[PDB]
Amino acid sequence: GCNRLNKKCNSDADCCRYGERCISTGVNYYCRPDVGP
Repeated sequence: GCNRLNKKCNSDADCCRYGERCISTGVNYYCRPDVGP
């Protein structure tokens, strides 16, 4: 239950750490989906 995906994050802490995580989309870090469970 997390949906801050495709938003820019300063860190993992800006979004969920499970299901979401900050990956680099090139220039900036966005919260990208992780499979989670």
